[PDB]
Amino acid sequence: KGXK
Amino acid sequence: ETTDGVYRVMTRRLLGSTQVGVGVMQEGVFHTMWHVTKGAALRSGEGRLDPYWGDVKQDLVSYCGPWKLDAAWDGLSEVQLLAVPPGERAKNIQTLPGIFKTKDGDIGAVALDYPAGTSGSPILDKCGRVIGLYGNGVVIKNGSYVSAITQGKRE
Amino acid sequence: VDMYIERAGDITWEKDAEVTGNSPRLDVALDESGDFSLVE
Repeated sequence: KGXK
Repeated sequence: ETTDGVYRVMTRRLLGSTQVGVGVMQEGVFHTMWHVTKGAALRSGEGRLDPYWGDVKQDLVSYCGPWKLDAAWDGLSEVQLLAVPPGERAKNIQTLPGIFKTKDGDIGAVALDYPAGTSGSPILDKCGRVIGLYGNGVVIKNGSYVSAITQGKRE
Repeated sequence: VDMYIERAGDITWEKDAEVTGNSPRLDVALDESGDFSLVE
């Protein structure tokens, strides 16, 4: 994820 | 300004731009994840797109009208993420979803990991219909990511 | 903040794509703020  | 297709969601102030997400234009309505825009208005060329519907718990928002995407994962077949990562052209990734099992039922989920600004990229069935949007998920023990296939209701 | 959209492509299924990723079976909870978490 770079949760979103 | 509302031509069908997949779009990047960008922000800029005085300097360069950042891709914060992605969304789907279909039937005159723009569909993205709530966390991408926080439900704020969007510019499209010279025009303004105003939020119409949204739901923080589902992490979804639609612009210009009600949510239009109604295709559902069949619970069986492989799907494609049409990933639109920051700074990269759209690419299709095929996968067999896993499952988020919740107290309220099962949700398809894809174990595909992309930058945060990929949020809102559409997930497709074999007919090219959008069965949900990518980017609301969980981090598992090894640090990798699993995203729900998040779909809204077409009233 | 100027938040704006730009077209990035057509929405089309790609034939002859190779399947990848696994198919995890996870127990999760979803809270009222839209956050998923693992049930452990």
